[PDB]
Amino acid sequence: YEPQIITTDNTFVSGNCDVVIGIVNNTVYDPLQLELDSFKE
Amino acid sequence: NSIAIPTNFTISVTTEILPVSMTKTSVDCTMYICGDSTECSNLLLQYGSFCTQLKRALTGIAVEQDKNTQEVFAQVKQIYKTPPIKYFGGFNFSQILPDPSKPSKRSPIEDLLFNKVTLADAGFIKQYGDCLGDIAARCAQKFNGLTVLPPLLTDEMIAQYTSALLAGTITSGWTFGAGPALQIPFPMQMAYRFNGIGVTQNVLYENQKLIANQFNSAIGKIQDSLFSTPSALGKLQDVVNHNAQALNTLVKQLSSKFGAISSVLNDILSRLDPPEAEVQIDRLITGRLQSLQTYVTQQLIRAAEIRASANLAATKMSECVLGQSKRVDFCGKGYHLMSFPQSAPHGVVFLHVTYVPAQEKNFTTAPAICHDGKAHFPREGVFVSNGTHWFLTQRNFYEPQIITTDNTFVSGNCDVVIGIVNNTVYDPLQLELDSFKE
Amino acid sequence: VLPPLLTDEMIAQYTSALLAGTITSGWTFGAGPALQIPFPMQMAYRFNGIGVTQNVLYENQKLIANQFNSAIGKIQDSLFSTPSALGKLQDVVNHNAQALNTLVKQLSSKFGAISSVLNDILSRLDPPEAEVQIDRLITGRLQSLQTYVTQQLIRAAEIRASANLAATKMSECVLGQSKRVDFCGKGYHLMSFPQSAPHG
Amino acid sequence: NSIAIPTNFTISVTTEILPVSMTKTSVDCTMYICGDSTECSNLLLQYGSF
Amino acid sequence: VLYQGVNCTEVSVAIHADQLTPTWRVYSTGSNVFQTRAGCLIGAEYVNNSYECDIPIGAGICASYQTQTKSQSIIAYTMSLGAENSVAYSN
Ligand SMILES: *[C@@H]1O[C@H](CO)[C@@H](O[C@@H]2O[C@H](CO)[C@@H](O[C@@H]3O[C@H](CO)[C@@H](O)[C@H](O)[C@@H]3O)[C@H](O)[C@H]2NC(C)=O)[C@H](O)[C@H]1NC(C)=O
Ligand SMILES: *[C@@H]1O[C@H](CO)[C@@H](O[C@@H]2O[C@H](CO)[C@@H](O[C@@H]3O[C@H](CO)[C@@H](O)[C@H](O)[C@@H]3O)[C@H](O)[C@H]2NC(C)=O)[C@H](O)[C@H]1NC(C)=O
Ligand SMILES: *[C@@H]1O[C@H](CO)[C@@H](O[C@@H]2O[C@H](CO)[C@@H](O)[C@H](O)[C@H]2NC(C)=O)[C@H](O)[C@H]1NC(C)=O
Ligand SMILES: *[C@@H]1O[C@H](CO)[C@@H](O[C@@H]2O[C@H](CO)[C@@H](O)[C@H](O)[C@H]2NC(C)=O)[C@H](O)[C@H]1NC(C)=O
Ligand SMILES: *[C@@H]1O[C@H](CO)[C@@H](O[C@@H]2O[C@H](CO)[C@@H](O)[C@H](O)[C@H]2NC(C)=O)[C@H](O)[C@H]1NC(C)=O
Ligand SMILES: *[C@@H]1O[C@H](CO)[C@@H](O)[C@H](O)[C@H]1NC(C)=O
Ligand SMILES: *[C@@H]1O[C@H](CO)[C@@H](O)[C@H](O)[C@H]1NC(C)=O
Ligand SMILES: *[C@@H]1O[C@H](CO)[C@@H](O)[C@H](O)[C@H]1NC(C)=O
Ligand SMILES: *[C@@H]1O[C@H](CO)[C@@H](O)[C@H](O)[C@H]1NC(C)=O
Ligand SMILES: *[C@@H]1O[C@H](CO)[C@@H](O)[C@H](O)[C@H]1NC(C)=O
Repeated sequence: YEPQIITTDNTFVSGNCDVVIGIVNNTVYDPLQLELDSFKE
Repeated sequence: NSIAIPTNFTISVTTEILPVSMTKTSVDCTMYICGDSTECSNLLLQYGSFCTQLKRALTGIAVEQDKNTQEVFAQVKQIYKTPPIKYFGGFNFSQILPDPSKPSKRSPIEDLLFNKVTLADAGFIKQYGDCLGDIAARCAQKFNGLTVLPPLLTDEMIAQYTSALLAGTITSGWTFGAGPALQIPFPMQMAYRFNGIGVTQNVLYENQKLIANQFNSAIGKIQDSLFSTPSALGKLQDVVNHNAQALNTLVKQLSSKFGAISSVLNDILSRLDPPEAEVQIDRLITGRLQSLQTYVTQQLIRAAEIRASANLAATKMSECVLGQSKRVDFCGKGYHLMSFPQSAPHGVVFLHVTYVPAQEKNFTTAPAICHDGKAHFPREGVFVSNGTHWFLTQRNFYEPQIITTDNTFVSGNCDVVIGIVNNTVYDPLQLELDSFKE
Repeated sequence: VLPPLLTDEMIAQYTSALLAGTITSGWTFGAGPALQIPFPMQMAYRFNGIGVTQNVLYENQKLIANQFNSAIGKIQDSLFSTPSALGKLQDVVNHNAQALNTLVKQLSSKFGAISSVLNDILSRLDPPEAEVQIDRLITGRLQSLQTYVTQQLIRAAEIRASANLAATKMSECVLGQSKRVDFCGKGYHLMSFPQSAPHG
Repeated sequence: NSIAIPTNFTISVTTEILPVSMTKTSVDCTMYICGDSTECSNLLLQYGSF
Repeated sequence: VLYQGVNCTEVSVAIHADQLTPTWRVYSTGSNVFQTRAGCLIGAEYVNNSYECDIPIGAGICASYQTQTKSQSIIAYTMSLGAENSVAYSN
């Protein structure tokens, strides 16, 4: 056990959310977008 | 430049039948050679430690057969049970899990496996049969000194070990084999088993219902195949038949004369005075020792063969049931995913659950993609083309994806790779960088 | 002596099928339908499997092909040069030949009898003694057959263990890429090729 | 803090030789023991199923 | 003493008739004679409590030397296979 933040580097994307049984809603933190908003401001 | 890649898959369940134990026999040396005859026994003493050796050999065999059964089945330190809900993502295990409504708590498949195999030795308190009918011949019927010892573990205890192994595998995957059992939803156990064979977990989730239905169909097919085919349980019936044949021959040898005036020891003692009876008895003793030594030699050889089989069965249970083996064809044909044990008389049946690629299509391929003078190689999978566009796909299931910096790595100039094909490699980050300010 | 069920031509056909399958389709040959793959990409996969990045093969593809071809030539020369290279199979043949020659040789032994020939015993002696002398020859010859069969059962068990090992190695080394150290030769395993040999 | 890393490699081919089968034999006990001798065969009959 | 393959009733009859070839006799009391599938076991008290197997007898029955009540004696029991473990499986 070693919890990490769920990000777009730790996960991969395949398909929509309707087909997977038991899918849950959560935030996935993209590094690039965050840096974009820190760089901009 | 052509590669074939499966666009579909089949869930295949196969059976493997292995002997684990041999019928445990015991021979009363004095009863067989010199039954209720003091003079014959006294003559037998002149041959030394004959009986003292066969008894050890047969005891060693009997102990070895109980050791073989424990090595194959006593691989778990706790008895695991399934939850009362028994819902596992749509995977139906009712044909392999214990049926509570029947005595002995055997699964339907185990019940068929036990009903199909005919046991000639039928170890029990044989005096219960008594008489009142023609003798069964089950093969001395005890009376000639040949008896059968029961196993240490009863069929119910073996079924309980099988149930514990099944509950552990179903509810915790391989974490129970290595250490404490850790609960996991069955579909995630399947997702990790998909990863074991090089197939991304998402393949399971989009096709979870298809996979569960193919699994249930395969289990039903196994149930029907085992029921329908008479000579399905060949190896176990062959072991039973060889032991029965050995005992039938050993008992039938008592009727031989070996040069004596009569095969019946009481007739020799009745007809002749000691000095002639001793010669006729010595002839019968010599023949009886030859018969017993031959029987024991073959039983030792068969015991070694059964030991090798039991060791293979234990290895398979450890590597196929308590984990996901990567050995090709060790745990059935196809890519090994998992297995389920079932008890059978004198042996074990493994149900091996594997995938068979299906509906392959052949695409054009390339060792690498050349972009701005750099050779791009896939991190995982291979490059394919449908004739107009290049994609990166996982090797064991067709799933095209756009070729990107994150999917590939760069090593060297395009000039070194013999088969490199010119194509665009898309560059994430740069695209959005532009959009940000431009 | 009974012939094998599969003749040398059928064994050669199985070996050829195994070679064509492995060369054309790699590790898929034994799992499901054969899937063609270019051989350099099969080797690239195998290199990635041992832990060497697939770019090593492509950058050094000609060197690797030359080393492979040289190694195969060296194998043929090694088998040609060394008389003992195939000793295991010659030993199996010699042991069966020795066992059969031993059984035939035992027919000339007296085993305590006055003569090794049954017709001489019957001609020269009266029935009463002749039955004893014949019983001695029968005892000796029956012991010779029992010894032969026991030795053949032991040898058969040894051959069965060897055959099971060979089948396991073919299924794990030829139909796939094994990670078992020293199971499929010394070094990091890439692949294997079967060849038929008499009795092995 | 010292590690050795290979900078080159060799492709090696080795041979492993395994027996698979042995010569299949069959024995006629009467001819072997009793070479067409009727008296020998009749005596042999008293040894049963050997 | 285990009388392999013999019914305990036959053993008791043979003992009362002094027909058994061995001349020694095992002390017989109520609950000291237990019928197993392997045979008749005389000289061990059968208990309901299941334990790990120590001295195997057969057909699930194993004997051991254990303290009862206050007093160590030989007992016979049905083998325990192991501790139970219910896995908290859920979706
Ligand atoms: C898991 O699978 C088992 C079978 O492998 C399912 O039990 C089966 O349930 C169906 C329900 O319709 C039974 O059908 C019945 O068949 C009899 C045949 O005479 C018929 O008369 C009835 O009207 C009905 O059509 C089927 O027999 C039964 N099979 C067994 C062996 O019990 C079970 O329901 C499945 N569980 C889940 C959760 O999917
Ligand atoms: C890694 O090792 C391999 C050998 O295992 C090296 O390849 C070998 O390189 C030598 C040159 O140093 C080659 O020798 C030359 O062969 C030609 C043949 O015509 C000859 O004309 C030259 O005079 C010289 O003798 C050798 O053949 C070659 N081996 C093979 C199989 O091609 C390789 O260079 C090594 N790489 C590194 C980075 O160390
Ligand atoms: C997970 O989040 C999605 C998106 O917010 C949810 O989908 C919405 O569900 C509401 C009702 O619950 C609808 O009115 C919206 O139109 C849906 N939008 C989309 C894009 O699907 C989904 O229901 C959430 N699931 C759970 C279990 O909370
Ligand atoms: C190869 O695959 C690409 C990607 O799907 C195909 O191009 C797409 O085709 C769909 C229709 O199936 C269109 O909706 C997309 O807009 C197309 N995208 C592009 C970039 O062309 C292409 O047609 C396929 N070619 C063959 C021969 O199968
Ligand atoms: C891939 O693209 C490169 C660059 O666009 C091509 O390189 C040219 O190759 C031709 C011969 O086919 C030479 O005459 C040019 O001088 C090369 N130019 C450069 C900048 O390298 C390469 O040929 C292309 N390969 C394929 C297969 O189309
Ligand atoms: C794969 O095959 C199954 C039948 O075995 C079929 O139901 C399914 O639709 C197929 N999937 C695709 C993508 O062709
Ligand atoms: C022993 O004999 C009695 C005789 O009444 C019988 O009832 C009992 O079932 C027998 N038990 C066994 C194990 O043979
Ligand atoms: C695909 O395989 C079939 C097999 O007969 C062959 O005829 C066809 O030409 C192949 N196509 C490609 C693009 O390799
Ligand atoms: C075990 O418990 C049952 C409960 O009904 C009892 O009848 C039986 O005699 C007990 N056995 C022993 C050996 O105490
Ligand atoms: C798992 O999902 C099924 C869906 O039918 C449901 O019936 C079952 O109760 C769920 N399990 C738990 C523990 O809630």
